[PDB]
Amino acid sequence: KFRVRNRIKRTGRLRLSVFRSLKHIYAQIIDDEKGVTLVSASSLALKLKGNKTEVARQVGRALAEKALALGIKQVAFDRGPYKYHGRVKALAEGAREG
Amino acid sequence: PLDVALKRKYYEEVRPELIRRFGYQNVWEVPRLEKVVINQGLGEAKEDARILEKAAQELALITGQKPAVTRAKKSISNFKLRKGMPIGLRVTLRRDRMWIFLEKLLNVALPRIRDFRGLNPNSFDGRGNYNLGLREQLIFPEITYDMVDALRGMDIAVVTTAETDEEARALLELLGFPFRK
Amino acid sequence: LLLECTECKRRNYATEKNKRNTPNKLELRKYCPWCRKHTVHREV
Amino acid sequence: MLMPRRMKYRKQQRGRLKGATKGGDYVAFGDYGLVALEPAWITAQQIEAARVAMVRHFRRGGKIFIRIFPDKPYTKKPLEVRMGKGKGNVEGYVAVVKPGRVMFEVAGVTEEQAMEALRIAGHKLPIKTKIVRRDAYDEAQ
Amino acid sequence: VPARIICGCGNVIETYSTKPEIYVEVCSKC
RNA sequence: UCCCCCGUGCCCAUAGCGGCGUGGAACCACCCGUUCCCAUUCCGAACACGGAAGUGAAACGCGCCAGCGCCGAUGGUACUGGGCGGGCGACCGCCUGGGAGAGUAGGUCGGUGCGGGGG
RNA sequence: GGGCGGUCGCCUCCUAAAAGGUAACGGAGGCGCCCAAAGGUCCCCUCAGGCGGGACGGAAAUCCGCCGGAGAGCGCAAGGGUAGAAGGGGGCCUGACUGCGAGGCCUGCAAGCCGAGCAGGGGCGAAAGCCGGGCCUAGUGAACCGGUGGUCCCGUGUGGA
RNA sequence: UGACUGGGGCCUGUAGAGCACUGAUAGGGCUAGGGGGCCCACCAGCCUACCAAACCCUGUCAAACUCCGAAGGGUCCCAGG
RNA sequence: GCCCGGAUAGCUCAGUCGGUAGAGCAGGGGAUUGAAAAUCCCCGUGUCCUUGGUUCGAUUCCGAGUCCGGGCACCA
Repeated sequence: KFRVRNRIKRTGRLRLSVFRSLKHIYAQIIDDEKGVTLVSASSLALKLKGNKTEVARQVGRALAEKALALGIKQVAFDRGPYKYHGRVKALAEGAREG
Repeated sequence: PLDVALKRKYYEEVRPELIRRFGYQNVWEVPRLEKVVINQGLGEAKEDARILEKAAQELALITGQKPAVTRAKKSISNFKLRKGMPIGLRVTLRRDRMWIFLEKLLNVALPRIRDFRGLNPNSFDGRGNYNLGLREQLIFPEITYDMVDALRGMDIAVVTTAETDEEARALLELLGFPFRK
Repeated sequence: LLLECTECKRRNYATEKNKRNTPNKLELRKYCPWCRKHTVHREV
Repeated sequence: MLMPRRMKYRKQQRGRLKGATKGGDYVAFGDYGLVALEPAWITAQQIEAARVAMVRHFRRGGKIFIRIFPDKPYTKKPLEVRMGKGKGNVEGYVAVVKPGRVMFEVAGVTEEQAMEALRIAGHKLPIKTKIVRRDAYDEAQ
Repeated sequence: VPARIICGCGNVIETYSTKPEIYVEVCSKC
């Protein structure tokens, strides 16, 4: 298996989860303990382009505008099998830094 | 180098003959080749200063791909070496490179095998996929007669998507695998 | 083996342990001093 | 004699004898059995004298089942020594037997000879015995 | 690179390897 | 409100192994490539990137099944806080509050939050 | 009884009667080291066994395919713990920091242990963050008297010695 | 605020029991090796109320074994006292 | 801890008061005799520990590192 679950290395609140599918890319801001999503956005499942990495940034900036609107400032970055590369949401706005 | 005889003359001959011979439902339900992996092994990390990636590049000629060194785990104090630091020598061939090797192997190698009569029939003996080994390195075409310090052998293993060793026994004899049934 | 570590070009010590045969000779390693903040330190 | 061929440790503690048997209390192997009334440690040389007697009596006979094992070691200090200086040497092996344990069994012999051979055994044993048949010993479901 | 094998039994097989000039005494034709 | 699929938590096997049916419009995966970012002790196998000719074969989702696995009473005992006996002693019995483990009847191929896409 | 013999500090398990503690010249083992990578961090990877199948090849040299939640591994004793890593592989490193330390475990004394957090100046990471040696529990010795290297201190009328 | 007692919440591995782990175990089944008869040394072949692994069935044992496990005991809160 | 000597052929050791690398023994080929020895001819063999430097170059001469060998003290 890809056990992975570095996501287990989350202490000090507010998780920005990312999902990379062969066609698409999705993301939801989660408050655990409660067990509840607060904010979201997706790839063409949000109605959008047919590219890849360009599309990523777009969904990113999307998530940003919506979150700050609710009063949410800072978080922590995910993707389980990340390998932080390519399809990155290197977006302004959200205060999770980097 | 993008399409060879075994490549072509698999899709345009051997492919359909098996959907007939066995009646499949899917292009994926038919047997394919996955992979061919050769291993030398030897055991010559001894005295007299032992180089022998010297003999890992002469293996890289015949195959075209450069091999990785494989190391040791236990310790045969009975017949020398231990720990790690050793000799075993290996390479994994997938597609194109795969057929190119098999190509010359079937056309030129097994023919060159001093006596020969055909490969052994049941080195599948059940578990799908097949295995054979060799004594000589010079039954190969691209390797010369005057560049040998010392002849040596290898263990060729050929993998398949097919479950039973019927489905496989077919697929290989059809691409030209000479059998001493 | 017992060992002491000097702030190249002044005072200071830190003090550790080398293994002579096993990786040793000319031990050098980067460290902080109260004297002039970091600083590269050698054996003695 | 009749001892274990391997043990984690060579000597062990003494321990008390609570009532009951916990298990071993229904016949389950042969036709006639021998059950215990008093608690005791039963030595190997007793079990043997009991075994050989059984067979002795009905020569060329049935089958005997020795449903107990001398798994426990016996310590004893050399003669005329004082106390302390650590535990004794191991001088033999015994089996813990409490009220209700079925110790022995025979099968495939005349009720006549069973009754008899079992009675002789009790004369080899340091406790009170009783003989038994094949009644409601049916722990099936 | 692409290559030609030249048998002592006349025949010419056309595959690839490295070094294209190959004298072989006998392929799968005897 | 009612279905289906994709993410993500709580329950901690009554969710598990193995069998047998299904599902591709949409999701998802496999698939097409290796120029490009990025990869291999050798391998685009894996990570990774650009694609959409094909397939639900593999993987995954959804059912149905009790062979193995898992859960499991009710009764009745074992043992026992406290009180009191019998015996000369290994040990055995009463009274009052507590009460197993094995084994039996039986139960199980899950339940349940938050958010997305589709009718 | 005393001698002859054995022992004298420290760690692990049992004796120990389901908190802690608990004796005997009661049963059974280990320590008086090691690591310049066996340490920090970031990114990867998963065992032992078993049955197939393969030139030299044993009964596991290395190769391939199924099955196998841990029985392998973690420098060395045993115990606890551990693959949702503490285990195996690489890249950059030196936090095997300085100045402190709220609050507790343990306890006759004196010792032994765990430690969040602030300041300084750093390492690895995109970030979240993690780092004040080592999966953990043995590898140890009060004061006294001296040795070496430094520094605000004292310096027998004053300066220095 | 005490001893002691009532009502709650944690913590625990004994008595008892059990065989999943470590070891021990009697009998039968199934079945590697080895002994030995049939027999040929060109190496095979068949049998054996022999000794016998691993595995399964029945039956059990253990301070330094535990899938399980009481009564009680420890502690904290609220009361009586 | 402090003060002296030393490393060169397989072994054990002699050297220019800077320009040469040499002995004995062992090992090896032959002469030899009743056997075993003792005679007698004949050859093999080097990073002079060691890195630096003086110097026209250095085995030697000097800084330094390393290990083997002596000598004399201290121990709370």
